[PDB]
Amino acid sequence: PIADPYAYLNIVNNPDGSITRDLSNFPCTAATPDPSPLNPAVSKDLPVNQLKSTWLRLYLPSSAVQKLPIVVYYHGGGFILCSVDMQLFHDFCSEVARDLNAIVVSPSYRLAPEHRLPAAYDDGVEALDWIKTSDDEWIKSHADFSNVFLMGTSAGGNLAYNVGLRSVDSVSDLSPLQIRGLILHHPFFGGEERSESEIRLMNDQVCPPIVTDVMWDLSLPVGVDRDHEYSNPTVGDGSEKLEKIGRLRWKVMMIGGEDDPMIDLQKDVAKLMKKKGVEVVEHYTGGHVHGAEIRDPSKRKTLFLSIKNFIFSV
Repeated sequence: PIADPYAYLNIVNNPDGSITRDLSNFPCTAATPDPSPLNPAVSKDLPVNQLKSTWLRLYLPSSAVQKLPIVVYYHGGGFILCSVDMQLFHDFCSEVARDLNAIVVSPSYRLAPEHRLPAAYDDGVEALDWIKTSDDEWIKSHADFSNVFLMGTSAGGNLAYNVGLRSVDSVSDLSPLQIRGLILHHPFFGGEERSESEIRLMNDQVCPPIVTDVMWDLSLPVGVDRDHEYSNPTVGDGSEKLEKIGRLRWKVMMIGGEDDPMIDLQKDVAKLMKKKGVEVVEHYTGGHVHGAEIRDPSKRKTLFLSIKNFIFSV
């Protein structure tokens, strides 16, 4: 059982409210714009916001270099760790582009505690503003603006959900982008009281509650606890934006693993969405730990096939 969450996360507390991250465990890799048989996608980097130092990586199936659906992908890491150019996420997004036959837009976002929530959400929203006005040749030649999906893994799935909530009152300004769906891949949600699955899976070795407590403590706004809507979408009666999501027919795909301590809350978020009139496609798998398909590439294909079916289903 994980005894020390900070050592598990490879972080140290710093006397100004920051943390020191040991990056050596997660190597980064560069974009590769020229097609290569070793690379499932071509990729390139573009800046978004100079003040925030935010940017994004574009991915295109090697074959593309007949417009493709736009999958905006937000990476995971508890809102406190990890980057777009981490090999782990770069390889995943490249295979997403190839196997969905999609253009994948993977935006960076600022990390907590240096930039607590809702900073990441603001950055996730700004990435859509960027797509809408981009003159980039890959966007202009290959991106189907009518078929936008907001995707994310773990914290990125929480991020994608909250970008969806923030876009619902903004749909006029999103044009010529049209959002069709949200794809929530093991989204990072937690509450104050332990859920049934957090108790049952208390000794998880991937993302146990002792570790997520730390991540929420570092990323939530100063002064709030885990029953805030940022971490727990079910508090009260959920957002008053879910019914609108349902009326606009944005579909939501909720992907969860049954050995993830987060699973009870993830399933209850899907229930709430359905009660609010959202069309929810649920994809739950026994024996899968948090981030299963990130850590095990041999699980990716059937996930990608289900996502492709979801995308075609709109």
